Amino acid sequence: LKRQEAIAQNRRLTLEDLEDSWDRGIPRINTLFQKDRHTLAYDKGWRVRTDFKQYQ
Amino acid sequence: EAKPKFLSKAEREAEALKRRQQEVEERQRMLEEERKKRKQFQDLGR
Amino acid sequence: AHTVIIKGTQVYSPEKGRWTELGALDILQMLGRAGRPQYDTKGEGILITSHGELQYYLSLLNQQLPIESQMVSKLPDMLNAEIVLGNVQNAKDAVNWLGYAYLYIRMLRSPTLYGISHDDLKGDPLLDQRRLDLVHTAALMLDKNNLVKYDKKTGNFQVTELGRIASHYYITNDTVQTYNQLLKPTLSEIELFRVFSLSSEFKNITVREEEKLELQKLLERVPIPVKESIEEPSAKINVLLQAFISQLKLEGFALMADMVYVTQSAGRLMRAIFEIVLNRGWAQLTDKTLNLCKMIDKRMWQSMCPLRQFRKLPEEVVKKIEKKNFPFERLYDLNHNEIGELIRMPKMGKTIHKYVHLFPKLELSVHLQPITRSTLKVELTITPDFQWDEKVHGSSEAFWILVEDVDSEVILHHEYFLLKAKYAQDEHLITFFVPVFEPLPPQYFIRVVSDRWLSCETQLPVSFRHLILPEKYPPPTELLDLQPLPVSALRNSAFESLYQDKFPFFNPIQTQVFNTVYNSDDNVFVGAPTGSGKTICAEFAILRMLLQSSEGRCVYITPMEALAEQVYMDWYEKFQDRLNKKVVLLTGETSTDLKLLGKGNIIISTPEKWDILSRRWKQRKNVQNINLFVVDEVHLIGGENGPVLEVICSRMRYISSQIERPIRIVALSSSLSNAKDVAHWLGCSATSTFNFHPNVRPVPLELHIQGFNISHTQTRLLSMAKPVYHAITKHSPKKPVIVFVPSRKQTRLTAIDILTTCAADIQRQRFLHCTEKDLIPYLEKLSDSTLKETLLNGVGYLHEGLSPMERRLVEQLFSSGAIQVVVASRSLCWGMNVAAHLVIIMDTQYYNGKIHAYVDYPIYDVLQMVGHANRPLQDDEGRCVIMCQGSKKDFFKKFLYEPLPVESHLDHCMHDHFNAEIVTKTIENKQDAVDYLTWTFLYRRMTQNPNYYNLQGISHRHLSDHLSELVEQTLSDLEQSKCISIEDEMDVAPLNLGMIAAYYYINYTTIELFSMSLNAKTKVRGLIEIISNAAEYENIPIRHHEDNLLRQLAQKVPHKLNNPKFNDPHVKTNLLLQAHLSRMQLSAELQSDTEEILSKAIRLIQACVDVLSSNGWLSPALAAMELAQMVTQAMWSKDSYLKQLPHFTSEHIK
Amino acid sequence: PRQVLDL
Amino acid sequence: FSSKTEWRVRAISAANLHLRTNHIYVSSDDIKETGYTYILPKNVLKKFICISDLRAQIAGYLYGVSPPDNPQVKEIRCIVMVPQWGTHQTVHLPGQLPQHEYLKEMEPLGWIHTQPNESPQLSPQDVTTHAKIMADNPSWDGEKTIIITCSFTPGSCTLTAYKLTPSGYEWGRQNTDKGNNPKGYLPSHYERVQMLLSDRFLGFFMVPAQSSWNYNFMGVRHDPNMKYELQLANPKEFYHEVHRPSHFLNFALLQEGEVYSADREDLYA
Amino acid sequence: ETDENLLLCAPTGAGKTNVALMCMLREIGKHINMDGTINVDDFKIIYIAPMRSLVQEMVGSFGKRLATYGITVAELTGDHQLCKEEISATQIIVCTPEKWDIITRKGGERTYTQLVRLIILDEIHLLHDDRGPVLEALVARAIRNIEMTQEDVRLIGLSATLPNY
Repeated sequence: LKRQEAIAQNRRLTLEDLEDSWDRGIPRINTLFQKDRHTLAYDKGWRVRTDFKQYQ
Repeated sequence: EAKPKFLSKAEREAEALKRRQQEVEERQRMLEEERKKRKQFQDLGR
Repeated sequence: AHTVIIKGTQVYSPEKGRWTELGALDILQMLGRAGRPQYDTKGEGILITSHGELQYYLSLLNQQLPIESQMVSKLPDMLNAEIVLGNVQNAKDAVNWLGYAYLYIRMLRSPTLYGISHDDLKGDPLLDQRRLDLVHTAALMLDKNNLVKYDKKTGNFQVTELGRIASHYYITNDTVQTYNQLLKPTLSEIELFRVFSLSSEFKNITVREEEKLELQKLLERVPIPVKESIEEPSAKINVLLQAFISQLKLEGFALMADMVYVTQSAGRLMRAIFEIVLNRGWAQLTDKTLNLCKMIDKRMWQSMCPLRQFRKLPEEVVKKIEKKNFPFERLYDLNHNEIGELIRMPKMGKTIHKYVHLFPKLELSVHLQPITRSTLKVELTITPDFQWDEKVHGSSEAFWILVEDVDSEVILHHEYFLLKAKYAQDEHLITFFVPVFEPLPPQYFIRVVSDRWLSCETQLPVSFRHLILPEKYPPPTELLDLQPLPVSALRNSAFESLYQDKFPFFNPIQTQVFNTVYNSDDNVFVGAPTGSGKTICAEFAILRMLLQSSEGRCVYITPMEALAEQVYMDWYEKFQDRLNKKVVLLTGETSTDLKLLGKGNIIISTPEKWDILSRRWKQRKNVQNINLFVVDEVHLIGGENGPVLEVICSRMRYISSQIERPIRIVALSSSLSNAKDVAHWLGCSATSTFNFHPNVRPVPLELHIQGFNISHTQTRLLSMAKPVYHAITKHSPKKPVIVFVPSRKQTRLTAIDILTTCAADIQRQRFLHCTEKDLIPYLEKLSDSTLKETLLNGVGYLHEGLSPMERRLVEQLFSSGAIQVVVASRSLCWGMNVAAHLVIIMDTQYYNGKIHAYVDYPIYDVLQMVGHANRPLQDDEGRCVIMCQGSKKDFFKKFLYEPLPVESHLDHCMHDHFNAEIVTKTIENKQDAVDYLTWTFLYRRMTQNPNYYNLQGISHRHLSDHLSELVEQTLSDLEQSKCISIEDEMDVAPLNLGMIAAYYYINYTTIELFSMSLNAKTKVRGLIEIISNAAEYENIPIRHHEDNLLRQLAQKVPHKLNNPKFNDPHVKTNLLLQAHLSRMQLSAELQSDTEEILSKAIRLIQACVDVLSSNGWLSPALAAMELAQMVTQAMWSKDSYLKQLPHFTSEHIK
Repeated sequence: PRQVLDL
Repeated sequence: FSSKTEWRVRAISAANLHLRTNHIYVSSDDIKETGYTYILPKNVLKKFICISDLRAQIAGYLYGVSPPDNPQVKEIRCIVMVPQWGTHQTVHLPGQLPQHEYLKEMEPLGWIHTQPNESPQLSPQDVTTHAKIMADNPSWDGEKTIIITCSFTPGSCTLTAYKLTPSGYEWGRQNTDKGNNPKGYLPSHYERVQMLLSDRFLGFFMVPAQSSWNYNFMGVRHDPNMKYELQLANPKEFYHEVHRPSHFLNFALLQEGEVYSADREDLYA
Repeated sequence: ETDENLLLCAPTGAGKTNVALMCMLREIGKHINMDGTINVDDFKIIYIAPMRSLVQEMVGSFGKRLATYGITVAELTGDHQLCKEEISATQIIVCTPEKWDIITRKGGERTYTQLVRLIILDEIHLLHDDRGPVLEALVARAIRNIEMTQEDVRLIGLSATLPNY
């Protein structure tokens, strides 16, 4: 809801927005404020890779 | 019963009036019972 | 002017969102005023513009600017308009349409400027590949936006709901796509503005920084919140629309231009959004969209006073009414002085009251009757409670009737209601069917809101608290997979001699019911779809009646006179030619009816013909001594002329219960859902009731319904002409086609329209399977020149005006396969001795001039029309294309596949039956009237669908009270009319009026008027008016274009009419009787009604003589006797007694 | 044979 | 309130209240198992949630009957929206009980109101208002009348109805402190009853005839002793056009307007 | 004297309205009613103007010139119901190309399609403008209807002296 209404507002979601939803959401809301985040959206299949890290 | 007996207009009106009176008496009895229940509920906290 | 100076040549165009150069038309028009033609001998045109734009102006005004087609920008919009209108169906049609546009001409002459190289022109001189590529590219844009269903395999285009809305509202394909993705049923008022602001029409509208401050002042004042930011174009568009509605004063020139451009396209965009939401059924979104369309057009908010719609009222008075925040409906109950005192404006109180009464306000009445458990019949009566004004309302007032559930989120039934100015201050009957779900809602919402008037909506909650829905009908009898029954299954060799060459094996329906009908003697109810061979089951019962005794008397009852004639011909050649069994057809004459019944073994007659003979069954032994009573088309009791059939069937069951020998009743009719009531009323058992389903016919029926969302009947009828040709070519290109027309005049237009559509394509004369050499013998016997012109092209026509020889010849040509398309009238569905592969039902409604409304066709008529598309051996299946309005699309979809629910309507026409029973001594008291009514289908239907008969329950007290009230009301009407006498308030006796009414089969109302309107000094001049005023002429056909013709005949008849109304059927009957008496020329349509009037004219004349005989008036009786003789001879009393002889003109009289 | 062009 | 732009963002939030109608939770705890059971149909609950406000509390009087041969369960069949204005903690309902011919076949089963946020206890304002209705209206039985609290948990709705004990009724009738922590207020003043939702049957709504139900904006027109009639219709949204007349009727008229506008011909109209 | 389609490419202000009036006179002269004046219920004339202001001014010019014949001249405006009533109540229908295209797309002139025997497209140079697609669609639909329905419709195209005539 907030992202669609802010896209209507044509702005980016800020820290003061979502601040009541900071430490929430299993993909944590904090992950929309990471710097690499755009590159993270290119890291596919990381969970299988992590479950195969014990193997190397 | 099975065969519908013919009821006159005056007889039909008298039957309807009797049914309405029975319904009004039932409503009055229900109102009295509700008043008694409300009194019992109020007396259980006072 | 002598000198013209165009300063700047730059105009800020809101469409492009920037300051663009002046157009060629504007420059040419501005330059056309240079130099007056009177005093100016030489003009002077100054064009001040930019240096780079000087060439465009010089070429435009120097004949150097070419006219280049810009159809490429809006190619998809033009293609969508042609696809919606039906001009182009496939890719080839679009290419042909594109060849007539200016782009094709410009593309051929200048291919380089159109993006086509010289090699392409050399490889395609006709420019066909480019048109196909442009059509495919345009079709891809239409298909991507969900505007048209275009398949790349065949190239055919399918018109969608969005495409019709986009073409009707001129919305672009992108705007339609945006409205489909963003249009949701849960969208609120705030989201509605955002959806409109996201349309493709405002794609070039940008928010400038020079007006951002002004937009901020409007954003803080708009009543509708905007979730967008001020820097976004959507917020500016939403703010501009809100500012225009609020009447906010703008300051920026660019902002004012954007608001005007947004408001101008907002009216069409808002209507398109409302149409899309209305089509989807969103009640909440439809109300907001409809209110928004009226708010934009009215330039006022919905919360404002309704007086703002009338521009003649002062603004100060409107503001004072707004300041006194009172309900708008409160001013209706106040008087002129009270209204003035309430607003503190006594001077304007009279004007306010006049304006308050001039606002549209309709009073809605709901008459709900549950036809089925899931389908309910809602008869909404609209009464205009406002004074009509041409300066405020115009020619007509447009209103929308929306039927919604309890949640007010799903539109159960939406239809347009046009309130014409000539039909003001009168109740309008709107009949529709609304669905009912398993979770029965507490009530339904019937919102009648104005299409242009803001704050003009009437809400009628149709409560279902006391609605007793009918019980779920039992499943129809399954078609058991028995082996086909051979002819050897019958016993008599002579019986099999009439069916050996017809078919070796009987149909599955006949095989299942043959054992109960032929090998059984109990009452058999055969409910099967029209075309399953129900007549064969009756023949099996007739054979069963002929096997027990050779002197049996089978009675065949047909609801239609044509069906009896068709059955009489079928029965005469089968039962008389091969079995030596006396098969006769009952006539309208009771004197010859007794001889025919006593001398015939199979008595075919209509419900009215048998009612006259069955009314005196106690005296007539031939009626009582019947060994079989076949009632074909039992489902017709739920329509017109059904109460007589129900009375005849009830009388037949009552007679069979007291004659010491039961009369075997074989009830044949269509597949009915409530078959248990018919079987219970006819004495049929649970195993002898063969109630099948509509899908069990031997020939599978493919029923397709095409909805036409056109409110106007003429436009809908004309718009379906193209679809009729398209449906014929898609459903049966080389198969017989039957087209049902709503009137006799539409058949000729439809026959020419099909030929015109066929002549438009290269497939000319494609409907004539034979050659013109074999058509000369049949074309030379026809009288209609237009029929021969259409017949030579292979498309026939049928109507009531056509003579029997022409109708017989047309049927013979269609039956033999020489012709392919036959355009039959709506009244010819029953009387048609031919069946086609594809049946076209276009415009399933009729214009009833008695009430000035387009009454929908009855379900029984549609079932017969659907049954006409049944070829047993020649066709593997049967197609039926039902072209009807979108409002009635749902009604046909429910009553077509599911069994037809039949409800008796004897409660409205039981007066004639009660008088006949009282005269026959059957009903001697009020108790006997209730007992007699218990043997009819109304009593059986009162316990299953109590809500249809205004009942409140199925209990004995409710049923007994309702029957007693109906008996006491019908008896009171008979006593008030002097037809019967009631002694002690319980015992009824037949009076002189009742005996005459039941003797000649006349309505009780006609006798009451005859006895009260006939004096001792009556004459033939006033006798025609009394006869023309009888209740038997109320069923006369009043259609469109029938009032002007009657007016011309009202100034030539030998008798004048005082206060003649063209819409009254009684006046037309009097004019028709006078025309027949004078032997004057009349139209074919007028002559068809004259024969119907003359059929019952003899009985009315006899009743008048009988009424005068009892009254002891010799003079009035003699005039009635002369009128009866004059009516049969077509001569007047004021003329000589020689005109009766044939071939005698006025020359002989002179 | 149909080819989608740049409208 | 701010009354300038707070209502705008509140209406924007209220325009998405239909997203709370599929995530509905019922507090199935602290039910004494010895009282009545209430079946609130989902259609009227959905409509009530949609027309409500996230901050301002709305309230609708509950009317319903009991299913045949089951007097221990009470099917709520009607939610009567009356002209009301509500703060974030209480609802100022009018003194007149809903009177109509469609509510004569049913009995008053209580009233449903929305809460800005979930609270584990019944609000003291709610119990005081309920007991005032008890004292002012004898047709409401304390055993059968409840207070359904549709608390607005974020992205959802939690429903918890409370039944007034006789001590709670007495305390609320004698209470005059309208604060959030009045004296003599105990959790024993209320008991949580059993509620459940239903797709099997549908209720309806009663809106005022002359006016509408939301009186929060023009609350100066709202009086406790005012009179109102009812109407078998569907209630409007909290931020509907007719509910905030001051936002649509206070506009200055177009005086000497469109005199310097843009010349554009409506070619299609 | 001739019923062929005309394409008058003349300069603006050179008397282009009179040529359309002559074409309207030929159509008006086809229903004489020797005893009376004219039967206006058998034919319809459509005058397509580029601007709404010109249409509002052509209605007055057409009404005064055609006042002696009793021909009703009106401007196609308002909703679809009003447009349908105006078309059936008037003979000389003056409207913009978008208004005529909208009525044709909506179907409000289908019942008066056989009665429309003369269409005048004033300012034929608008085909080069952004609204040219409406004129091309109306011309193609009218031309396609004549080639399909076989009903002859008179097309009188008036425009300025420009290339590609």
